[PDB]
Amino acid sequence: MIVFVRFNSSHGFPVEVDSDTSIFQLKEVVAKRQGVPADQLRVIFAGKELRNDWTVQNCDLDQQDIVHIVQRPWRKGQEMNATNSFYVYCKGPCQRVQPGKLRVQCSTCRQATLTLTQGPSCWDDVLIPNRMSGECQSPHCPGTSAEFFFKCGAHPTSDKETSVALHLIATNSRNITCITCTDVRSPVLVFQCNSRHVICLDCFHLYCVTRLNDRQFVHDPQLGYSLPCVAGCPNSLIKELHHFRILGEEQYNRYQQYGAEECVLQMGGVLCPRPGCGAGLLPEPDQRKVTCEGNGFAFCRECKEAYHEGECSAVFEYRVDERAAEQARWEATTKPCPRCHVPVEKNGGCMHMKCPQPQCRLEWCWNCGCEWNRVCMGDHWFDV
Ligand SMILES: [Cl-]
Ligand SMILES: [Zn+2]
Ligand SMILES: [Zn+2]
Ligand SMILES: [Zn+2]
Ligand SMILES: [Zn+2]
Ligand SMILES: [Zn+2]
Ligand SMILES: [Zn+2]
Ligand SMILES: [Zn+2]
Ligand SMILES: [Zn+2]
Repeated sequence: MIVFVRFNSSHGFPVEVDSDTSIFQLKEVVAKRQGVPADQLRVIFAGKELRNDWTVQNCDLDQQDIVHIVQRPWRKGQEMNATNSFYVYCKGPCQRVQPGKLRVQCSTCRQATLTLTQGPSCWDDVLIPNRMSGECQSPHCPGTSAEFFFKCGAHPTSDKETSVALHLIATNSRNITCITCTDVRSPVLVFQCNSRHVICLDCFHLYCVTRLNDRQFVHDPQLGYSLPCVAGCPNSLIKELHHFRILGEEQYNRYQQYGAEECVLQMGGVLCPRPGCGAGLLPEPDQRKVTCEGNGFAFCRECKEAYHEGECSAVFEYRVDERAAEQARWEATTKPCPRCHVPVEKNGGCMHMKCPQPQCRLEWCWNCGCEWNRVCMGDHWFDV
């Protein structure tokens, strides 16, 4: 039996397997072929992950079936009861999703001198430019508008060292199960669909890589190329395209070239079948021999394998769980003063609390129950 393996390419290379061949054995074959360790590979078939112990017969794999192989090690080590509200993509030295550090400055002079009228309570307050008001303490500054910025919280960063905020990603304090794997993971990406479907960062990676290989990225004229909710929900396309950077440097570079690759195929061209190389090749209208040479292997246009003569090789070329989708819905009193002991009422999502008593007037954090500081401000200014 022969199955096609899609590993960082739109074309699936043929691999010969038996009924008793396990997924781990298939991973081992592709591991030595690509020079990547087997414990880092993941087998995806029709949007579902195939486990190491399962055989070809168990998976119900037949002739000419296409399987995806994605390089991402599964990590169990995660924090469920994390205090952080924000997540950012650190483009060095982390090169992954990390808890964010929210900071404020004057939009005019760019100094940490702007005194806010009120603390932020939602994403709109920190994302929409010139939304929040205040007054700058710097001499002769007309600044009245707040400018919020996010940094990585996993290591020290300079005042200039900013990271892009990922507003779809959230800490799973609500213990919501993932739409694809049903596992309770943290953090989770929340799609902007009516149902607000929750997906773990592992599943989201598998979803994006397989759709890059299947070339099933939805095109929007006033946005570009993006993916909707895995459930196929209407009006759920990821607007903030910086969310595709979480896939890593290699996979995000593939996503960036997607637009240029689609233009070549639209004209009548072909792409390089070799993994890693996805060059937009434009050969002659009726030419079978195609070579990757705009500034390196010869291949057949029909079977997409190494160039040969005569006939092409005889062996030549999703629905979500209803209960899992229902369970994956993200949306579907008083605390005493740590010094005064008088109960204080919470107004909005803002964690910055102040005692209403005239003698105490203590500024404290709602969650931590300690005096208000830069750590609580950066880590969890508002509840999300
Ligand atoms: Cl976030
Ligand atoms: Zn970092
Ligand atoms: Zn200013
Ligand atoms: Zn998942
Ligand atoms: Zn959805
Ligand atoms: Zn090439
Ligand atoms: Zn051929
Ligand atoms: Zn008090
Ligand atoms: Zn706190």
